[PDB]
Amino acid sequence: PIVQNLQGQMVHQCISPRTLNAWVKVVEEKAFSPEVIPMFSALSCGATPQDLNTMLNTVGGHQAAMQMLKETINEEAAEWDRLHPVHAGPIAPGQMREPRGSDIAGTTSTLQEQIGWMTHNPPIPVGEIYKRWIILGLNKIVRMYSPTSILDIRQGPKEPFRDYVDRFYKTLRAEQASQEVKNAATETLLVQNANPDCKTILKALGPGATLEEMMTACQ
Amino acid sequence: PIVQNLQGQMVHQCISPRTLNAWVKVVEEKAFSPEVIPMFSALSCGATPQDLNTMLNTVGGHQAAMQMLKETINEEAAEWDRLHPVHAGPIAPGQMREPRGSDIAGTTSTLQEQIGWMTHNPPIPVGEIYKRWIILGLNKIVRMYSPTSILDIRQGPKEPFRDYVDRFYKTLRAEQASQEVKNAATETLLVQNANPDCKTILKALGPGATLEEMMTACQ
Amino acid sequence: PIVQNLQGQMVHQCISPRTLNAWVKVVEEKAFSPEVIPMFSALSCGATPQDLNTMLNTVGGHQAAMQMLKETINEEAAEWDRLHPVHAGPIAPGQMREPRGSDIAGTTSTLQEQIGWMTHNPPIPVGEIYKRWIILGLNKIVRMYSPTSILDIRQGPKEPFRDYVDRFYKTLRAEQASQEVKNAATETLLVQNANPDCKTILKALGPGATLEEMMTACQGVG
Amino acid sequence: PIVQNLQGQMVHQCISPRTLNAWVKVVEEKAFSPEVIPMFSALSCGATPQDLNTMLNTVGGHQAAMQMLKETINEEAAEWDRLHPVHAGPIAPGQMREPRGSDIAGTTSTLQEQIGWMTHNPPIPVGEIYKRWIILGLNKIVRMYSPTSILDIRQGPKEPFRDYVDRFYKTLRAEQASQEVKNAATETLLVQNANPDCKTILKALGPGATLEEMMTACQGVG
Amino acid sequence: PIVQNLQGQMVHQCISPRTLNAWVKVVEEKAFSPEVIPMFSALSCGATPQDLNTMLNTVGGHQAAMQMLKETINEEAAEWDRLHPVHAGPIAPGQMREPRGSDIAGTTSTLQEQIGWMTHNPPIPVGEIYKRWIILGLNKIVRMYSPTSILDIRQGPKEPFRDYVDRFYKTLRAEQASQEVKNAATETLLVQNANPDCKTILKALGPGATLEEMMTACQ
Amino acid sequence: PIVQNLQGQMVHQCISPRTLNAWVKVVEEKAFSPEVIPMFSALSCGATPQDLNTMLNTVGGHQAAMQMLKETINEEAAEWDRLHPVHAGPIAPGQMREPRGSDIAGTTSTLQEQIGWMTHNPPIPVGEIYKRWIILGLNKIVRMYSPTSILDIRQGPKEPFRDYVDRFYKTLRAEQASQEVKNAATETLLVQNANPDCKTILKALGPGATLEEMMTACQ
Amino acid sequence: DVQLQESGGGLVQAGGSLRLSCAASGSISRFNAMGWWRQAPGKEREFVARIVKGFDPVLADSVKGRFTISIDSAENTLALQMNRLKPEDTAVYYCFAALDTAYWGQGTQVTVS
Amino acid sequence: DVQLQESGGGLVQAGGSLRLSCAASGSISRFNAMGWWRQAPGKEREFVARIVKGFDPVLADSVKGRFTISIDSAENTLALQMNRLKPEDTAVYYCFAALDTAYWGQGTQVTV
Repeated sequence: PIVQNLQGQMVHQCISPRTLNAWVKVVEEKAFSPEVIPMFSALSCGATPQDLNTMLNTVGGHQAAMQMLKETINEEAAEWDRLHPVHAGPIAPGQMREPRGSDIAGTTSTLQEQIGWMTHNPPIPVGEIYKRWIILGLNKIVRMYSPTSILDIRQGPKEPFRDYVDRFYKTLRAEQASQEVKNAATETLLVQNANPDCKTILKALGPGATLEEMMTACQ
Repeated sequence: PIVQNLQGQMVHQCISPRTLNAWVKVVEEKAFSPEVIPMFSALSCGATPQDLNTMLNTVGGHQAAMQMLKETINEEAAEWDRLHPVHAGPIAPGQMREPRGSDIAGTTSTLQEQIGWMTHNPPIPVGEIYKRWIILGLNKIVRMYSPTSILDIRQGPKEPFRDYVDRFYKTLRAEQASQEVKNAATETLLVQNANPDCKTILKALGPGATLEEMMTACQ
Repeated sequence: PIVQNLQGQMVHQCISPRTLNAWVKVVEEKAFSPEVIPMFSALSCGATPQDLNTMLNTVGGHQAAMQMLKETINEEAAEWDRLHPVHAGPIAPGQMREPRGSDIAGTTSTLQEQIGWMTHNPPIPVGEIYKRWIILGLNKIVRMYSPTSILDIRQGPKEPFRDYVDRFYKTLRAEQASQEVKNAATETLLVQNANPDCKTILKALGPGATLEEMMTACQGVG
Repeated sequence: PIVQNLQGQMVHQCISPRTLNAWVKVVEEKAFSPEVIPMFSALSCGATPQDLNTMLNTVGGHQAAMQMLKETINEEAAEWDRLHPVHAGPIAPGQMREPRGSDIAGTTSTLQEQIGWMTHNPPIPVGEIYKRWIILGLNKIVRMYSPTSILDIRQGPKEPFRDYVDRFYKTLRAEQASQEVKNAATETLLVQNANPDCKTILKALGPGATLEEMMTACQGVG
Repeated sequence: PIVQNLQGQMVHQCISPRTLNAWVKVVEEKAFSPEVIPMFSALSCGATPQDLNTMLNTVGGHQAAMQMLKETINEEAAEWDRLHPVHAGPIAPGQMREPRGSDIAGTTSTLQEQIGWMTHNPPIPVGEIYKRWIILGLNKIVRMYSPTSILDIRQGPKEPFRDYVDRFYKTLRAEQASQEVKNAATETLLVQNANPDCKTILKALGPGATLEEMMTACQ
Repeated sequence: PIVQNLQGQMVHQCISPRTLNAWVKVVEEKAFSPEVIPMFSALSCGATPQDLNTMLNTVGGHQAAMQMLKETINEEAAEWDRLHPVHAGPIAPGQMREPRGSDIAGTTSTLQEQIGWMTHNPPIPVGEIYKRWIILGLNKIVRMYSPTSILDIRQGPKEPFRDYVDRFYKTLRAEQASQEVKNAATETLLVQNANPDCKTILKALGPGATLEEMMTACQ
Repeated sequence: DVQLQESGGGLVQAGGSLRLSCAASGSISRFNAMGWWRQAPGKEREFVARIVKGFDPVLADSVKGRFTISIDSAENTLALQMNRLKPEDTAVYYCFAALDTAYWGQGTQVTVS
Repeated sequence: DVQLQESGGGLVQAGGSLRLSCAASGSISRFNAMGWWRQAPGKEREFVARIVKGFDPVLADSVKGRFTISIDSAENTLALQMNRLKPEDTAVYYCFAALDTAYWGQGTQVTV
């Protein structure tokens, strides 16, 4: 990645063995549960495009998802080239070339070129752009791998309300990778899919309900 | 988080893999036991608002509590905006804008804006303010997840006094952490809920007995 | 904590994840066995009052001991205020206020104030003073939680002499007492509470036997 | 490796215990599965030729692969000498000698010479070149050790479609081939080698179905 | 401990959590096997007297040995005072006092005093002196805890010569903590305590034998 | 070991707890398999003679091998003294003395003397020289502990050729590590010790076959 | 198990519009994919429309401009609104739904001229 | 079983060309290695050419400038094209294929 050193200057640093193992392990243990998207973003702090490709390439399993991710990246690269086409011409001594979609994805760029763009003034943040594309791809995968549709999450008769609600928002989180209205379905389906004795209690609560007040009522 | 370098200058540093894993792990092992709130505060030392959101978002389970936390943060953001409204106007070259409630929570602010506020002279500590709101929210969750009311902690006939006192103060701690308020109730119910023979010993000890004196007396 | 930096200046550093986890684990594994007190002192090297409170607050169990510990701290805080009362007055621009007992314990002071006292010239070491009170409190807890009196430590019939002697001085450590007591007690109870096969050997060694000589002599009983 | 230091100067640093242990373990756990090649490249960031040889030499098993790897390196070393022959002559005081194929592979060069080439202006990156040869060699080994041909990858009757597709593209990765081959092969064998319950569903989806749509469609078969 | 920082100056550093745990664990797992003396010396690199006492005090078991160690330290302190008595007088502004036996052992000295002596020019290395005394004490303990006298190590009929020789020098190592002649007993007892079929082979080897040549012969 | 600081100056640094534990652990798990010699060399990067003795002394078992190693070191020390005898005389203020064989092995030299030689201009690398002797000694031990002669590695009738070749070169490696010498024997015995049907295939392949071609042929 | 039945089909003249509807047993949100295929007498089955859960509707190219496929979870029905009908549209139209393998309706005959 | 039979050998003048071909049953892609050896009366069996699956063809040095080896998977044949034939090249030529065990043809006589 690119970090600030003890002097003000920004220098490249080797990807650490600790970070690489952490990413490989969280995928092995948690797969594509929604919380993996945060973890990737934190583990890829300051990453060059090469580093991001390294993290993704070190994943051994889940090769269907990885192939799907490549499709999303390629889709995003084409839109980059369409909105920011490369101005062609001979390059002036000591000036950098313009990054293409494939340069941002680390396929046609060198580490030194990636460092050049990221540390320029003004900076061309090829690392941050690529990370955005990867996260868009991962969101789709998390959603595909959501095991249950929200409509099928219904409280068991012996299930504590807290455990049903935990399951409910986890499923909601997996669909559309959170980042949605999160309000229309809640005011509706959470009560309808509640258990029968609890449903009567939730119905009786009236308009306006905090999550906190309803869970206390059903304790 | 924000740390100082050898020059003393305040610079951003990526959140470490050790801290992230530690937080995810402590939540997995301890859930929302009262003791987790200390740990969060220490693990989030120097954190930017981005980092605090990262730590909370990497938690996979307990999504009901997380949704309650979002509600509490949003409530605190509105009061921040009401008590410190944003002054509108064109931004002067080299001047920074005023943070809104949503800027403190890291939802509508960039890392660079967050760093600008935290490193200003005088500093506008958006990280410390957001951490206050999160801890207020976590406190509410520990209370909700307290499994027993202190009134239901009664010393068993064969239970050693030391083991009973441990159970008593664990429950008291969950009920929105220790305070001086927890002491008026303590000098009363701990004795009333003691077993027959020990209660006689504690009553005979008289008023103002220290825990050391009472625990020694009932040994 | 407060650390040296690369230049001479004393700067604050966040408590590390390694230390916090280490402290929580030693309490889980060893509870309040006497050896935990040295570990606490080493893990809290350079700690601010805030850091010390974090370490104590992250302990989940043993809340009887923790509440008892709070009582001891408050007693020591009151004595601090009595021997070093706070001089009242308007504060001069750029001068520090005087720390009260409660400021040393980190209850009414901010991190910046704590750093200010510790980095003054001359330094007012509010962190080191608080650690003294905490260690005083932990000493009382280890003694209360010692499970056996030495009077009840007697060598088992098949117990190796080394293991009985190990148990003997471990109990003495929790009981702490003094060095005079530790040497009077050995000259007494260690021989009488020994097993009869070892007792005959120890008696035959005569007066003035070193601890070293008895343990070598008794390596045959098994 | 060669690292940036706190000042701008490039200095040598010992290979770390964390990296060495990590490399030995990935080989023990994953052998020569295709994902090991990226890990090697990341763990060997900035490596000198000496460091790369240490990493390869610490592997205890798989000595057939290691000996095969040595053969590939020697082939690449000979080609280096042919395209970049060494200019012979007396060496001028303070000038570097020219690296041969065998110097790049770390067999006949000293650490100081390796550091000299890598830190020259312009730099002669003997470390990066050698890593290229090693990765070329590892690619051949992963292909040889691929246990199953795609032609033999067929969906099991109770196998979830995701798992068959996972197996399909894992095999393609070891087989490496090309992107044209990977897209021609999918349009062919993935449907025919699917289970019959899934095959009916995939056939009913029609032409132009995305990989994403088929995996969603087939989530019912279980 | 006292270490060199990035500038030439020698500064104090907190004992690390990694070192403390390592010392506690090696004692728990290996007890007083002879190789523990090396490990202690390496883990106590640069240690102040306080740090050395910390390492010894964090040991929970083996309190018989620890009490024996205290006796040896006290014995060494008296000899220090006898050969280097303290010159008495009023202390000159900015001059250090002279260390006594008890100051070297960290019982009557402050951390600042210990640092003062160790970083003086010329340095008074109170840390190194105390470490020597501790190692003398540990050597006696290792010897006491040697489970077998060398005279009783004899090769079994089915024991590979290599395994007997491994046992032989381990026992020899425990007695007198190595650091002995290591030659008179070897030219003698190793052959006599060998197994009968091997003894004939070893006897037949003649004068002069390398350890290597004898083990090959008996392979 | 000796490392450079930010000034570039060569300074001593304590051996780390991670390296010491790693060495003890690798010996426990791998014993004296040939692959341990690489690991030792990497773990002892920059080591002083004191550090190398520390690493070897912390090994608890295998004391026969350690005693053989001491013999080999002592043999190499005598040849060092014979080829580089010490010039006798009074030492000139600010001049250092000449290292003897025993000074290189760290037995009669102090750390300060060791640092002086290693950091001189020109440097006298007592650490690298001692490491040479130790590795020479370890090489002899791996050969002694090789369990099988290469002549006894014969392909089983049902053994896959790949698994047989792995066994073949493991044995060859133990026999004083890989070399060019190990290649004259390889082109011969690997074929002669192959199973019937594969031998016919390898013979038909002709001279100069690469391992890749032979291993493919017998698959 | 799972039953599908198309309906709403028949014979209409050119330039007209028509809406076919496919009734499904159970809840339609349980299916992971549904769509419409057709076969004309003597001609091989041609693909018309597909809707996969979470994805946009996909239509065949010969119909892309003219047909629309929709799902009404309230009535548990799958609609194909055939519009701007042509003579090549004479065919039998089938709906399919896939849950643990696919299922077909009996078809509805559509004849345009 | 795997069966091979060579043909096309004979007596030719110097400088001519010839293509020996070894027909194999089944598909040649199933074999893990194939090649050509020759033995003349009184001469020891000598290695001529080898093709291993996925690898480039290797030829002996005594034939390297003049002979070429190719494989036509269409005709299921192993071809050795030999130009500039010399009298010292006179020998019987054998093909081999490696599956499970090693299989050999019966050979074809070449006389220059």
